[PDB]
Amino acid sequence: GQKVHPNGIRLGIVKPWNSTWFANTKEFADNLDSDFKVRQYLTKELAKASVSRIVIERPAKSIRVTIHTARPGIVIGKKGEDVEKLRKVVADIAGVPAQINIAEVRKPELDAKLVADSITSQLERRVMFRRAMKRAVQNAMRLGAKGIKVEVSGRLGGAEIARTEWYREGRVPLHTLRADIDYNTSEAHTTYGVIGVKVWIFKGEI
Amino acid sequence: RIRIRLKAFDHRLIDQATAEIVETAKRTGAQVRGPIPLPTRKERFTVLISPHVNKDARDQYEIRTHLRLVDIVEPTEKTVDALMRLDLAAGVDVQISL
Amino acid sequence: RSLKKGPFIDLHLLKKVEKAVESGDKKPLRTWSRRSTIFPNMIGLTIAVHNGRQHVPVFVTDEMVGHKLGEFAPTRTYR
Amino acid sequence: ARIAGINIPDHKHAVIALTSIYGVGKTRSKAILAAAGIAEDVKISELSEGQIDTLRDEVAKFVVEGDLRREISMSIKRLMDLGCYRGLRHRRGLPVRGQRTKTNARTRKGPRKP
Amino acid sequence: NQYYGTGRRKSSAARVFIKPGNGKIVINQRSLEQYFGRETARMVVRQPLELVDMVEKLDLYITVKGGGISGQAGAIRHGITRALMEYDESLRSELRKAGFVTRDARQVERKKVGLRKARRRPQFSKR
Amino acid sequence: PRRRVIGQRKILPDPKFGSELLAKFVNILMVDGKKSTAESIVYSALETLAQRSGKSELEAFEVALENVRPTVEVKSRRVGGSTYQVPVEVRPVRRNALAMRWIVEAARKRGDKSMALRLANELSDAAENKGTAVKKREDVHRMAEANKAFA
Amino acid sequence: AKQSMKAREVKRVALADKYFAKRAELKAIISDVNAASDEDRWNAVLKLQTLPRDSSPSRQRNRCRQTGRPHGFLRKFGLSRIKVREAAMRGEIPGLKKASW
RNA sequence: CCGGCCGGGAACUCAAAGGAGACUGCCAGUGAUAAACUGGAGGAAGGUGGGGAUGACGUCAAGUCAUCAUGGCCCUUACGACCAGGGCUACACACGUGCUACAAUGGCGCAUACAAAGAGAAGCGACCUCGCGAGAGCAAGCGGACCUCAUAAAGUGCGUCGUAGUCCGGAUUGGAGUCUGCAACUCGACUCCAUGAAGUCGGAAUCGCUAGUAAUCGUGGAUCAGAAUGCCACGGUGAAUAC
RNA sequence: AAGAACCUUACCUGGUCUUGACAUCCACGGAAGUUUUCAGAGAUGAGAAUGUGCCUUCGGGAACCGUGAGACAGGUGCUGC
Ligand SMILES: [Mg+2]
Ligand SMILES: [Mg+2]
Ligand SMILES: [Mg+2]
Ligand SMILES: [Mg+2]
Ligand SMILES: [Mg+2]
Ligand SMILES: [Mg+2]
Ligand SMILES: [Mg+2]
Ligand SMILES: [Mg+2]
Ligand SMILES: [Mg+2]
Ligand SMILES: [Mg+2]
Ligand SMILES: [Mg+2]
Ligand SMILES: [Mg+2]
Ligand SMILES: [Mg+2]
Repeated sequence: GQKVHPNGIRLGIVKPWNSTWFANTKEFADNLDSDFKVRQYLTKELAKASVSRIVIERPAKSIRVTIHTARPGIVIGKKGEDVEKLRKVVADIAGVPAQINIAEVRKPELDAKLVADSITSQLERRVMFRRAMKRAVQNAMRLGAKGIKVEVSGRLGGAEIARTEWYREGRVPLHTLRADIDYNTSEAHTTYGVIGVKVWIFKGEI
Repeated sequence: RIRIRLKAFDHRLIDQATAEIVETAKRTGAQVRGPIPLPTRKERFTVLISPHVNKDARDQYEIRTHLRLVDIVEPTEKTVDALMRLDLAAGVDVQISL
Repeated sequence: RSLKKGPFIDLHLLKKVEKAVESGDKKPLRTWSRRSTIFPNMIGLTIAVHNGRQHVPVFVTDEMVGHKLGEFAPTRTYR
Repeated sequence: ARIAGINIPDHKHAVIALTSIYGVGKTRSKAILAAAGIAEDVKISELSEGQIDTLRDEVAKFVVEGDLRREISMSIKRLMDLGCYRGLRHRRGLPVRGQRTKTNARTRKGPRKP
Repeated sequence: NQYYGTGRRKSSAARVFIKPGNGKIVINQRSLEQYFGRETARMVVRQPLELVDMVEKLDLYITVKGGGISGQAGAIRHGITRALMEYDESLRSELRKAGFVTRDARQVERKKVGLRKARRRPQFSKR
Repeated sequence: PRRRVIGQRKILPDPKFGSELLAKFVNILMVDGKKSTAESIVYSALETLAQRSGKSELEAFEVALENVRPTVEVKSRRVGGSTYQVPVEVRPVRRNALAMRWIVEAARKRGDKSMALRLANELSDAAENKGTAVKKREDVHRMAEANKAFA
Repeated sequence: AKQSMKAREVKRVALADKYFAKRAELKAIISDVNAASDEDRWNAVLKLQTLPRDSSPSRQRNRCRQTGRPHGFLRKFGLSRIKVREAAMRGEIPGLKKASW
């Protein structure tokens, strides 16, 4: 490892922050911790609903969670009762109250987190890493993306040694700051150990 | 009389927080002293980037904090109540002063 | 050289010393409070200060009053 | 230029020439010179005898020279007698104020040779 | 009337008001003689007055804050060169072909991480 | 450098009597960056020289610098293997500066008392060229001439 | 970072909340220069040990809330340097972009 | 009551936004009439202006399984757990990295000038009082460009010191203390008094650095109850040299 | 290691605990808590008074607390080859 984190290096310019809430120098830390809490929990629960990202905004001493995901229906459920349940159990630890807003994305194959977790979910099921990785790249590029590169690393295939293999297509400039690049790493626990599946998606020139 | 002071993190988020807190006041009751810039508080952090050893390599982060004064040299009634229940603009903290 | 207002002692040792002297001379007292100063009223008792793995008895004399207990219980042995 | 136990300097300002007396440094020397009314700029050679005695009566009030010596000998020795940690260090020729012994401590431990 | 000039050599930011009149150079009430007129480079404030004579032609109401002695002085020089605009480019022909007007930034470098003071490497050791 | 054909920096002329040449001298005396003290010493040394010589300063520091100033010096320039000394004429610009450097370097020894005293004396001995710096110049000449067979 | 240690830490925190910043008066008040300089203050420096060895804030090592790492701490965030960076690069902590002056 | 202290002013500094500006663009010459180059002009800035961030494919089966996650394996009345005390601070020695030195471009005493960057509420703590001092008491203001930490230090003027291991050096130790903290013995920091070591510029050897850099001078932060000569950061003074 | 007096602490000596300091499951009893006392280095052991709330299937509740049984918990244990 020697490369800077794609998202951090652009946090000010193109990319936004996931957490959006000014805080005093005091309740800043604690609030941040409650945040980490609701994030890890919410993710650990709505994992089956294929969540891409969450935006934790905090207006007027009241917390507001946003959930960008590919399947808003599974998240809400019938009538939106799951929404309520989640407002209860999640609002509880966030300090309350918590109005949540699900956000649909009709292009799931372009979200780095989604592609990552997809390849991963394929990797747990013994499927060949090359077929999965290349499948993801293929579907991405033909779905409409200026660039994408995926990268798997670990025992992959049950080898005695670990060997990193990355497959790319299109133009993906990591140094061009004006460039909008999606990025997400996701551990893929297997029978032989963890297999990292980090993916970059150059979405646009700006 | 109305000493409003509002601070945030992202500078161009408070630009419209101030433009909007001044419009929804200056138009219904007039009077304003404008968005007084104030110094930006910049806390810096110099964390070690390596989980173990390698003291030499460090990342240095910062948190720019942009303050803004408003000032309204008259307690206009259409304005003094246009502050409460008419603030919004989350991500930006705003403390009104009497 | 520390604690400008009143000497320091641990209650179990202070009271142990009180009940000891009031009852008369006996045998060395197993105390771990090396941190505690030595009172004048402790003169006579050969209390045994803990060194870390044993207890070294010390017959408190007229001079061992200002010093604390840890002064008279060498720990790290050298050759 | 003979007050107290010794003090035999020459061509020096009164204060530094009184620092030559064991048992008294600078500050205490200024105390002396203010107690004698003598200015602290004049040299002992310029200082008249009638003043020399007034200095003597004043330096007698403070413990100096040999008396101080046997005061320190009494302290360190008493410490070595008690067998306390500080005296224990005194006997072994190692730092007392809890200095790093592993590397430095070359003043107390003595010159590096063996 | 009265002509202003800024100038700000290294950190320090001088302000040089100037008028025609007495040869006294006032600066923050302190006389130019007593502000730093006794120390070295006492005349670096009087430098932009060689090819463009002063003598008794113009009094200077100078102010300064920040920086240090010589830095302040430099800021003053620059501020005067900027203040000499009442006769415009005709003075700048010789005023520039002699330096003076150049801002001359060269601020102190930030300390680099892992180093010791921006350039000084913290002592290499082969073994 | 390997490529940089950079020019020389332009120093500020001396604040007292205008003499960039000896302001250059002051710079080669400025310990710990203290230009003040160093320049004070320079002056003090030049007043006690304007008196003991009768000369001014720009002429006193002159008829003393030329006596410690090198004409030709050595610096090895190997050709195809062997690395023997090759005497070459010193550039005039470096010339006088090198002479001032030897003067100050001598003033660092020859411990009289005050630094100003020492430096003033140094210039004094440079007057009739019998000082340590002129000896330095001599030996620098012995490096050449007697070894000027290489060309 | 050793669940035991985390427990120890939280018990220290809370138990310390129960007493001091409330019963710190035993030394902050009774230990003062006045008439209480008599046997009352002595009774104070006596009673100060009746309390459990903890309760004192000078025994809260103050670890990371996540990993519970005793070192590399930042009181501003409450997180370890490793975790504060690990989060910062994900765009977690607001207004925390890479400094470059 | 000359303190921007008060009216008042928005000029000016500074503050923070939004823009402008530098592109070999213009000019000469050179070069294959090409890229490009050397020079000049104007310009605040000259040719990637300064500095930072940003680290390609991989290399070292480099480092961390003790930050975290995790495959194996292993313990599972114990290799897990609780507590007190001890240790991590031991010292014949060896090395690395620093700080303070060896002095007169210096030490000391008095007077006086000029900073930036910060930090701050179970925090910063003026003022005033007592204490030789560290500090203690009482107690404003301030979550802050207003209040505080907070007198910047070298510098500058004047006086002394005369080249001695000295009015250099300040280690070591003794005594008396203050502060935080349940507790300062093992093993804290600081102050006062006394003490006053090696050291007179360092063998073989070796390192840093091309400018506001090296050098030297102080200040602040994080960690933190207390505990830096370390780390990170800010400003003052400010070179030498590059054939 | 952006700061080992205690803690930190992983190490040592001694005294101790065992479904255990931390998590969920079930049965069983108790509001939780708070004041204070004795033994002990303390952990812990033994008590002494008080308080006895949010819903009634009212053989139960939602927390909290103690013993019971087994799943497990726990490891800064080994391997960065
Ligand atoms: Mg664990
Ligand atoms: Mg602590
Ligand atoms: Mg290896
Ligand atoms: Mg290893
Ligand atoms: Mg322990
Ligand atoms: Mg250690
Ligand atoms: Mg001294
Ligand atoms: Mg000697
Ligand atoms: Mg270079
Ligand atoms: Mg050259
Ligand atoms: Mg310990
Ligand atoms: Mg055991
Ligand atoms: Mg490896």
